[PDB]
Amino acid sequence: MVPISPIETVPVKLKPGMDGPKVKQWPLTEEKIKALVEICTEMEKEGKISKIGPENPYNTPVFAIKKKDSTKWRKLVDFRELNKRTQDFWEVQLGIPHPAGLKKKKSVTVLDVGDAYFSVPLDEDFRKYTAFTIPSINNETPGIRYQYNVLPQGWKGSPAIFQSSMTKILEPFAAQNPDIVIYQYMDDLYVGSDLEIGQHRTKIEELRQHLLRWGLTTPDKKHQKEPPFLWMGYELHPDKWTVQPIVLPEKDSWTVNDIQKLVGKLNWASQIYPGIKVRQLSKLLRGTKALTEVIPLTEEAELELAENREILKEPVHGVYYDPSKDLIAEIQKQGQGQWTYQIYQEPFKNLKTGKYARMRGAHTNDVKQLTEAVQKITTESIVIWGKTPKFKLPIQKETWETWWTEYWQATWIPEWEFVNTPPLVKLWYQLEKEPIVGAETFYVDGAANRETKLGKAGYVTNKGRQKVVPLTNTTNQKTELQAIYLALQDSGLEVNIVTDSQYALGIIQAQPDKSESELVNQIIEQLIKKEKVYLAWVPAHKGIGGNEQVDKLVSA
Amino acid sequence: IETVPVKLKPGMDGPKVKQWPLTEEKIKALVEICTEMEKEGKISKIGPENPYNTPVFAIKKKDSTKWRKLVDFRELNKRTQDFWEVQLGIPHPAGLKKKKSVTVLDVGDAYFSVPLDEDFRKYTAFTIPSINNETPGIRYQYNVLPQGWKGSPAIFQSSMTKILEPFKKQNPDIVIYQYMDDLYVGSDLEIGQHRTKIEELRQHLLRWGLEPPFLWMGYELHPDKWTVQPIVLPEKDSWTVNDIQKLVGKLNWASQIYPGIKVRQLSKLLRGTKALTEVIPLTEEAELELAENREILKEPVHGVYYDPSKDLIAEIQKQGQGQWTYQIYQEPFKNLKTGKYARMRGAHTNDVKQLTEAVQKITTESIVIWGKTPKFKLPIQKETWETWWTEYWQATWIPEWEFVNTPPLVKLWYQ
Ligand SMILES: Cc1cc(/C=C/C#N)cc(C)c1Nc1ccnc(Nc2ccc(C#N)cc2)n1
Ligand SMILES: O=C(O)c1cc2cc(F)ccc2[nH]1
Ligand SMILES: O=C(O)c1cc2cc(F)ccc2[nH]1
Ligand SMILES: [Mg+2]
Repeated sequence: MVPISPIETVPVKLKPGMDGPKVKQWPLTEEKIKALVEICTEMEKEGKISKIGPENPYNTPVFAIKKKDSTKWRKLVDFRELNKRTQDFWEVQLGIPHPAGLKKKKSVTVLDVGDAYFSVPLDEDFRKYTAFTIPSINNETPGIRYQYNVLPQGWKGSPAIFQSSMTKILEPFAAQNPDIVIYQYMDDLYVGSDLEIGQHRTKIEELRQHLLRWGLTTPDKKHQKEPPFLWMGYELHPDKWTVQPIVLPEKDSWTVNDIQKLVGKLNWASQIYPGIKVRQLSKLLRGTKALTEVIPLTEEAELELAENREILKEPVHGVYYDPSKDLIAEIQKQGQGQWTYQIYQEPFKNLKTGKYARMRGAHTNDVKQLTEAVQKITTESIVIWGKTPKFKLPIQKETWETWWTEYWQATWIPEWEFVNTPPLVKLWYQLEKEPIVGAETFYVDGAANRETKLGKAGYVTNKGRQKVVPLTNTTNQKTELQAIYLALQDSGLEVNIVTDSQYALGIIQAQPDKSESELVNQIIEQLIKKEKVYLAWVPAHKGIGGNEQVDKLVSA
Repeated sequence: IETVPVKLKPGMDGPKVKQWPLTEEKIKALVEICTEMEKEGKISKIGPENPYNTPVFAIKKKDSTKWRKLVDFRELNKRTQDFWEVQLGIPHPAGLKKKKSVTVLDVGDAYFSVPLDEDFRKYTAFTIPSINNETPGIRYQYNVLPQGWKGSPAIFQSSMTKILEPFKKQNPDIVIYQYMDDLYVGSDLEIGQHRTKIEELRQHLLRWGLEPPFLWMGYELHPDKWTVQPIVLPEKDSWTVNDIQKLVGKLNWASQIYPGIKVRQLSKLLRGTKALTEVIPLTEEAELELAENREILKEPVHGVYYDPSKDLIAEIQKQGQGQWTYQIYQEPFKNLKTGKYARMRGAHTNDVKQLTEAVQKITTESIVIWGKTPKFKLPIQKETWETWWTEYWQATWIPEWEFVNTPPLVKLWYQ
């Protein structure tokens, strides 16, 4: 024989303070017991398991499942209890490769490594914890006791240890053949290259040889699976990729379940199908989670669904990454806090698409949302391609400079250029930095009774203009906002406004253009119509004239 | 040469932190560095039975073109034991902040000469990721004292003092303080003299060493010139209504910090409902009240003390035009130090690079005065900061930070 290199075992431990499993073996029919005996005898012939003496105190239940539409049974060792007691492992399958980051390949061959899996031995000191028992016929003899010598199917550490064992085997072959790509998924190895099919098939045979150094055989009758590959919900072709078919169902009535799976399909399709929107459909699941209840779909939801059906009429494909060309990312505003983007290298051939939704919060504006969408695309691009794309944004360079220089927070967008495709992101108002000469000065204030919810809001001005409005079902914070709204309502196009509300300033200094409070939205609408607005703050209850006068009027 | 026994804290598992995304240039740099470190035995490949992980990335130290590997041991450092076996601690030298030239030296590569306890090495696990996760991440662990781990200076301290024994008693005047991978040396000498005793210092570490890649560097500070911020009120000949409102607002704020601040006569000047731009003459009662407040603001704050058992907190405000203000405190309104920056380096168009450099300079100041880093309250969205701060980081340590989402009105009073 030819000597083969052994696969070094991974030392496995149980979690600290825990012991192995000691679970009862279920009673089995006489027909199931025979089937397990013949199955386990074959596994023992192949070296997968070994019979053990009675001193081993551990046990894991075994079952026999009828392979549907066949007279052949199949074994199942229920390692659920041992998995609870097995240590945590490093899981490399943490992050899938995104197809948009892959490179085009002329040839991609598949090799089966199913036999190589049980050539990976289990740590000798851990094998005792995998003990199981086949019940004897009529319970008149001791049951047959086995333990595993290889990675058992269903055990917690089997995927991680197999992947790491094969990784260590493939490392020298990949390093010394940099003109090929190798990827492992389940019991298969995928080898791609740009080599001519003669040189490519030579590399495949060289890989088969290299695998025999460890005694791992691969089937000679080459794999039936061939491009395209159905993999992780994608369709992989040699020079293109897409998602597996997205079919939106026809339904006269929709359930919470139907909408949950509908948004999931739309989210999955949004990575290559441009312009997918899910806000109005996702609004219908707000707060409630009774799986079977029916929800009437709003007219806003039927339009969004009809728009999505029109986007999904015909297939759309993405191209693969060319490292020799720049990445370009373009963003568009869709409305209602929805943003869509495309990432490409050559015009009209996207690598991938995507979308971004506004975070739920009290107040926000378009510039903040565009900034957040840029940071999400940036991070996603570092993951997939290892570099930041050049951005094409629907915001003028002058608008951005005005925003970030005056915004109270530090903010930054990477290298970008303006693209003139409406709707453009703009600033709807900008407060003055100094008081306005000639503009009327409005001293506003509001107050409310915490028990009766009754309050007043109003203002007094330097020209003698006054107003106090009685209010019901309001709070101290609402009256302070209402008072500012009244000053904006009753003033000319330039106005100075003096308030003592730290609450109202914390809102307005955040510069929102849309809010969850309609009262703030009315103030924003008033601010947009003005020419000049100066907002000044003073502390309350300090004898500040103007503020002191209106406070007595509104707190009465 | 013999490992010191090291344990975590009771009822505490190792770190399991996710490796954040890295650019192509940083991955290739880390692969080249770790390949060399593996050849020199500093690190070793690990298997899947090690579930722990600590993030890693690469930087460029100030004034150099070579990549430096930096491990973010923040989570591990929280979880390792506190070492008071030989010394309860290093009583922080209060004289370092009073020398007029302090140079920072990167001596972290000297840690690699001491092996790490075999049972603790698994907790230093880190991963070199691959682009698009196309190839399995490269998994390493440390065989020697790692840079950035709080146990490295504690374990190596026994060796460091003996290396510096010939230099320190030759130059008794000179203050030497170690924080993590950094060595701060303060002197009262002239700078031309200063840099050559800096390299005189470098003599000892390469002499024993037999090469450290970043030992030839020097970060020159001047803690004697470090400027304070006292509260100052405007001096005007004509005061508008808006001017007096802003003044009363600032004085009301200072009254939380200083007891005897009064605003009653100044507020009376606002009696009526006047235009914001109208000039108001100061009454006498108001001028005296203003002068009395000026006198109060020239004294220090009462009951201000540093407590080494409490965390230092650093707040930062963006003032515009590349200027930033900051305050270090442990209790509200009890500022231990305040300052202001404007000379922010090569980022007149990048807010985040300015803030990242402000954080590093404030942390450097905090290390010199108190010997520990503060927890920052950053005026930036979390997603914006975490995307970009690693691109402008040049220090070997990393402080803690939280994010401010509400605009502080105290910014009006620190400009
Ligand atoms: C991640 C991955 C999944 C499969 C697929 C697993 C399955 N099922 C096959 C391979 C070879 C890879 N690895 C890599 C690495 C770099 N570029 C590429 N490009 C690439 C991959 C497939 C096709 C095709 N057809 C074309 C180009 N693949
Ligand atoms: O470059 C590759 O395709 C590659 C590198 C590599 C290293 C391993 F350890 C296993 C598979 C691999 N594939
Ligand atoms: O760039 C803009 O959109 C913008 C700038 C600006 C300045 C103002 F004074 C008022 C509104 C604005 N909008
Ligand atoms: Mg009031």
